[PDB]
Amino acid sequence: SVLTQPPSVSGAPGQRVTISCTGSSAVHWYQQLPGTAPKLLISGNSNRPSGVPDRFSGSKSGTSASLAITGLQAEDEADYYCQSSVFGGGTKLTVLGRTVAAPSVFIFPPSDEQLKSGTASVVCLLNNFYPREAKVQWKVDNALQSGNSQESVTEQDSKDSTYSLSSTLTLSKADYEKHKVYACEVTHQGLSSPVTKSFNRG
Amino acid sequence: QVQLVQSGAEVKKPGASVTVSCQVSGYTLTSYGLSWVRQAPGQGLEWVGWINTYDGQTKYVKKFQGRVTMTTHTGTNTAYMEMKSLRSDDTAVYYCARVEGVRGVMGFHYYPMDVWGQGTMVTVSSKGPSVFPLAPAALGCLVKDYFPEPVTVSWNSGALTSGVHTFPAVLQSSGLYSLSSVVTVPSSSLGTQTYICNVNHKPSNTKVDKKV
Amino acid sequence: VQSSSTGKICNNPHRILDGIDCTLIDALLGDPHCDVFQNETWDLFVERSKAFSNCYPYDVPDYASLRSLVASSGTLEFITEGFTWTGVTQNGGSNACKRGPGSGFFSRLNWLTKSGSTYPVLNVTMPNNDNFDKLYIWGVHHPSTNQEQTSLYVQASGRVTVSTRRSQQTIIPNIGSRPWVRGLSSRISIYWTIVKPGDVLVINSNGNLIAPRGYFKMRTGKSSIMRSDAPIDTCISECITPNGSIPNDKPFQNVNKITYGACPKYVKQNTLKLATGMRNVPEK
Amino acid sequence: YDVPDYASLRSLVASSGTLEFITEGFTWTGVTQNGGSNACKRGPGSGFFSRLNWLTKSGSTYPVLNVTMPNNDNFDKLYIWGVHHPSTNQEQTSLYVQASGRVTVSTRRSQQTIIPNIGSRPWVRGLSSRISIYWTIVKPGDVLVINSNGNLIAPRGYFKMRTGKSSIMRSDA
Amino acid sequence: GLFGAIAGFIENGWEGMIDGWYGFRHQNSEGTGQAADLKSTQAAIDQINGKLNRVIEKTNEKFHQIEKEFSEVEGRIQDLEKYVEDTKIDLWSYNAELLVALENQHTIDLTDSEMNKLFEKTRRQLRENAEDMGNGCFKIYHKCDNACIESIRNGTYDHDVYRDEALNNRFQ
Ligand SMILES: *[C@@H]1O[C@H](CO)[C@@H](O[C@@H]2O[C@H](CO)[C@@H](O[C@@H]3O[C@H](CO[C@H]4O[C@H](CO[C@H]5O[C@H](CO)[C@@H](O)[C@H](O)[C@@H]5O[C@H]5O[C@H](CO)[C@@H](O)[C@H](O)[C@@H]5O)[C@@H](O)[C@H](O[C@H]5O[C@H](CO)[C@@H](O)[C@H](O)[C@@H]5O)[C@@H]4O)[C@@H](O)[C@H](O[C@H]4O[C@H](CO)[C@@H](O)[C@H](O)[C@@H]4O)[C@@H]3O)[C@H](O)[C@H]2NC(C)=O)[C@H](O)[C@H]1NC(C)=O
Ligand SMILES: *[C@@H]1O[C@H](CO)[C@@H](O[C@@H]2O[C@H](CO)[C@@H](O[C@@H]3O[C@H](CO[C@H]4O[C@H](CO)[C@@H](O)[C@H](O)[C@@H]4O)[C@@H](O)[C@H](O[C@H]4O[C@H](CO)[C@@H](O)[C@H](O)[C@@H]4O)[C@@H]3O)[C@H](O)[C@H]2NC(C)=O)[C@H](O)[C@H]1NC(C)=O
Ligand SMILES: *[C@@H]1O[C@H](CO)[C@@H](O[C@@H]2O[C@H](CO)[C@@H](O[C@@H]3O[C@H](CO[C@H]4O[C@H](CO)[C@@H](O)[C@H](O)[C@@H]4O)[C@@H](O)[C@H](O[C@H]4O[C@H](CO)[C@@H](O)[C@H](O)[C@@H]4O)[C@@H]3O)[C@H](O)[C@H]2NC(C)=O)[C@H](O)[C@H]1NC(C)=O
Ligand SMILES: *[C@@H]1O[C@H](CO)[C@@H](O)[C@H](O)[C@H]1NC(C)=O
Ligand SMILES: *[C@@H]1O[C@H](CO)[C@@H](O)[C@H](O)[C@H]1NC(C)=O
Ligand SMILES: *[C@@H]1O[C@H](CO)[C@@H](O)[C@H](O)[C@H]1NC(C)=O
Repeated sequence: SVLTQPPSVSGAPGQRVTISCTGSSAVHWYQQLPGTAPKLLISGNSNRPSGVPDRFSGSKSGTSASLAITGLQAEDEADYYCQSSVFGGGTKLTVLGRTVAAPSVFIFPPSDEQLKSGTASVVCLLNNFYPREAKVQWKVDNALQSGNSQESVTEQDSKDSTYSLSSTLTLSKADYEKHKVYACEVTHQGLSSPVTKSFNRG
Repeated sequence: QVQLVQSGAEVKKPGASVTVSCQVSGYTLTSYGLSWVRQAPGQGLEWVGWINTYDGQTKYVKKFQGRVTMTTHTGTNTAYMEMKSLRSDDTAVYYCARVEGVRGVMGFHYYPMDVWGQGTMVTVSSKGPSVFPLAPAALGCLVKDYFPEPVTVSWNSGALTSGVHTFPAVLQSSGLYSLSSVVTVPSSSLGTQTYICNVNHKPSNTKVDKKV
Repeated sequence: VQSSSTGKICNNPHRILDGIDCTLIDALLGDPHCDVFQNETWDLFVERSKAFSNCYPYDVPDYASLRSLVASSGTLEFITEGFTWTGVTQNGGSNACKRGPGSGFFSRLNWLTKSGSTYPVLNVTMPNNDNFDKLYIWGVHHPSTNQEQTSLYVQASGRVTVSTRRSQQTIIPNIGSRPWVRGLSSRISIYWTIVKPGDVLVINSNGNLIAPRGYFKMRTGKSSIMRSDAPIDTCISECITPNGSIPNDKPFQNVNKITYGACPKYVKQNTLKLATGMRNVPEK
Repeated sequence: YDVPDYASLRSLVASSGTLEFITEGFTWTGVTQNGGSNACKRGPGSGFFSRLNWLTKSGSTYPVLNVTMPNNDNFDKLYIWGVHHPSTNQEQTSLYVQASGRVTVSTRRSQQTIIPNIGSRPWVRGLSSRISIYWTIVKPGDVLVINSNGNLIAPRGYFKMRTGKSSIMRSDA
Repeated sequence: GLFGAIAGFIENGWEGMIDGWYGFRHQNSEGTGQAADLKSTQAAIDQINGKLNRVIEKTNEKFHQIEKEFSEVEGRIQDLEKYVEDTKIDLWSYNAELLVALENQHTIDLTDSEMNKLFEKTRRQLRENAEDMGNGCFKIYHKCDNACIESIRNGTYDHDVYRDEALNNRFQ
């Protein structure tokens, strides 16, 4: 009975949040604040437990349950799971700030010790880019790249209130020496035109 | 008040066995069933199994059949989960959670886990974090291939605090974690001097100080 | 043989009373967290394993008989009678039984203590001029220390005699230390008396009386009690087991030997095939 | 001796299927332990039941004994205790300074109090007095409190209760 | 299987028979044909449709009973309650087992009986014009077209109008 739900809902404090678990077969909703044990917040399928604010609500259609958080704030933002045994994938709740900025792209070539390991992973960095929705594509001798780029984004800065992404891809030494030039461009929401930065092993 | 106090952190070795205890307080252990739930570090909750207090019948995930045993001590209101033949991927926080049904039904089919324990970090592995320089502006350290997640990175421990971004670690096909820590530097300072990153890994007890 | 269950208890056609955190005896006595079960009626009282007591530590000699008869009656309808207790302090309370913010007690029991500096020989009577049995729940307070005994009841050793024309029942309270329960080493012993129509109840006590506040209206019918953690559901089913409601189309069942309603007979066999066709001889 | 509800004790002991006895540390302060009698001759001298402790007054006083043992094990504990009914008031006050003792044995859930009686009874092995045998089952996580001011035949420990295929049969085969 | 018809001299069930339980397959000059006998099938079905309501009319309605699960250990009364419930369970389990076995045996004998009854009825219609081949099939010793076969199945077969030809064919 695989449970699924839409991950990584990002939003500012004080508005709607909807998470959707589609049971493939009693679904309960748990909140795990960072560095804390999970807490039950939706019993039954729409019922709230003692001490959980009326802001949280649940709704069941024929086979799809949805958790709605209203007027969310710092403590309402956590990782949320549906349970039916099986848990859901987990959807992270992050705070969002209203400041827009352009990505700053940096490319760092792989280290020599990294090379002699054979896993010549190379990383592209995008600093202070906004908003969250910014896919980033690697160029392999001007060819499509997929299945090897791992992306990791830092949460909102305390004062800058922006995002920073690092995308690393690793490949075997037998084939790393065969490409020799790579790029990392952003399909930025703010910036229609991708920013290209290339580097040749020379 | 109702509380489930769990044991301390266990640091084991692959192939051994571990035992986690959950002391219940504020109610009678036999009035509720108890589910055990694993959370690998950053990999979402995973249901391990369920003990029916008051009659001792268990239910395990097929993944854990044979190598997990749940028991109870009614005298001390304690419940034990013992995992035999430990593996590296079992490194996780284990939670005991209270479920309601014990008589007539298996509770976890119909009831939630209303009360949770604080969790015990059973880490069965160790791997040192390989540090690589990052120079092209910006500069940093790439921490790679360490199994136990908690790893901190500083820059002289008091020097660089602004512009440093510690990207959350990521999984791998190997099962090891890797992150990066990069700071922006003035274009003048990059060539004049280089900064040093200190990568601290408590479970591996490894502290590597590396410049750029 | 019906060997599977839905896991839920259908709420029709029988009147199902889910007892949340309350046992039948706690709801009978008037445990504060059981106050929602006042005057309730049921065809089946479903008693949950999570049920607990949160009032004065008590004890029912012949607990099973009282539970059985209260369940069979099928109602908690309580009629307050005018009991005249002269020379004693009524509505005694305790901090082990916290009703609201302050101290309290069982809502259906009256803890009588000395008034001023004396505790007279209480001698009260209520006749049964109705055409139904009356159930009277009374108690005896066992103190932990002689100082507490004489501070609540001036007599060094009280006794409580509750009697009718046909039968009598006397209790001598004991003074002793007991396991700590919710802050107290003292106890209440719960006793009951059924007063038949045309009979009289006489309560004569010189100490340690937990008097009744009235009577429970006894009834006869199809009512019972069941221990089950199965959830209640909105559906129709005539046969209820602790495992939930089961269909009764099959003549036999293997789900549970505890049953309520029009249920199949319980058997040890998990399957019994009845031939509904001829003997099967395929080709070749 | 005499067992009120003898059949129930016999049935439950037989069903348990074991006589394994664990001695517990019971602290009886201000009383004389290991009382004996010539009706129960262990060896050449006087004796008593090996699993019971006959407590009498020490010096010239018999205090209100108040002892406790918790059950921190995961099995039921069977406690066999007794009440000594003396034949004469002189014997009562010579063994227990109180003119009328009582014995209350209780747990969190239930209690059981006995008032010893003083009376003459049929001569049996030289005695007109009796012992009444009572039992208490202490479930795991429970506590046993014994409060007595006289006429207590205290337990020396508990019998380990078990569940199984055990029974008892009357047969001369 | 008391009569030896089903799993006996018939030797085989017809998986192509879906119209009924019992029926005929005929081969003549026109060609092979098949039909089902509704009367025998209905007789067997009627004798099988109940067969359990006739012994256990309905579920008895029980509301308040003794306790059957106990937490603590009392002694005599708990032992008596357990003994009573165990005795009742054993007796009803035996009743269920014996009833199922008896009903299954009777159902098998019943269906075999209906098969044999159909066979004997068909033989009695075909007085001297047919011979039992021993495998549940009749050899009819005259021109028997589709109307003849349906008359046999119908029950209005007239053995007299074929008797001369049938005797001439059999005994030469
Ligand atoms: C409908 O609901 C009912 C009620 O929930 C279901 O009935 C239950 O069904 C399950 C599954 O079949 C049974 O579990 C199986 O148990 C066997 C062993 O059975 C024997 O022991 C049982 C437990 O005894 C403990 O608990 C009772 C009650 O508390 C107590 O009196 C005992 O003394 C004992 O107490 C000890 O343990 C407690 C808890 O740890 C401690 O607190 C205590 O201090 C003691 O240490 C007992 O119930 C059982 O059955 C008796 O009663 C039933 C009536 O239901 C009757 O039918 C029997 O004839 C007995 O009279 C036995 O005495 C166990 O071996 C099984 O384990 C299987 O699986 C594991 C792996 O998972 C394997 O390792 C095993 O080899 C085996 O394959 C299984 O756990 C359960 O016993 C049973 N009854 C109850 C009350 O739960 C019913 O199944 C439901 N039906 C449907 C269709 O939904
Ligand atoms: C006859 O003999 C019996 C048995 O020995 C005695 O009964 C004991 O009485 C004492 C009080 O005199 C009881 O002590 C109290 O126990 C309470 C329960 O504690 C249990 O549970 C807590 C968890 O909530 C555990 O931490 C604890 O270890 C126990 O397992 C305590 O809550 C009480 O604490 C309060 O009082 C103390 C006094 O200093 C304060 O310091 C505390 O902060 C708090 O306010 C208290 O400790 C004991 O539990 C009784 N035991 C039993 C088995 O009943 C009789 O007193 C004795 N009578 C005579 C006349 O001799
Ligand atoms: C209240 O009332 C009861 C009932 O009347 C009294 O109980 C009797 O008490 C006397 C003692 O005071 C008992 O007498 C003793 O009986 C013993 C048993 O004897 C029986 O068995 C022997 C066989 O072994 C037979 O020969 C005999 O006939 C009896 O059938 C005797 O063994 C005792 O003998 C010893 O003492 C005498 C005293 O002189 C010596 O001479 C002997 O050598 C020997 O040392 C003695 O005779 C009597 O048995 C009791 N009867 C019952 C029914 O119990 C209570 O005493 C009384 N109490 C009060 C306070 O009034
Ligand atoms: C219960 O019913 C009686 C009469 O049937 C009535 O006098 C009393 O007020 C009722 N109490 C509650 C709490 O409903
Ligand atoms: C009986 O067994 C207990 C422990 O099981 C032991 O302490 C004791 O000495 C034994 N006594 C005898 C007489 O075997
Ligand atoms: C069968 O017999 C009935 C009654 O004798 C007759 O009405 C019918 O025509 C016959 N033929 C059929 C049904 O083919």
